[PDB]
Amino acid sequence: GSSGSSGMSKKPPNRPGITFEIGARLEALDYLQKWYPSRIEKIDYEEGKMLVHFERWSHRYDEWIYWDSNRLRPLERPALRKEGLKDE
Repeated sequence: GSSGSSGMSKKPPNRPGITFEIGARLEALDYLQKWYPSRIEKIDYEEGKMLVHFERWSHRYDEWIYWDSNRLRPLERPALRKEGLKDE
């Protein structure tokens, strides 16, 4: 076996997709092992927990999820300055 999470685990390590930030849009793995969209309301670098909000749950349901839990995935990336978004 091999354990890491030593290189300043706190900060977001080399992750091609997910990015721990304020307002960032990503997905989180709920206790139901289900995948759903979410955002980062706040981030605690002193503790290591970030306030993430879930969309699924109709009623604005937010809960702090350790950014070092490794239970989040890189949600579909947006459109980079899409060419001529509209037509009209």
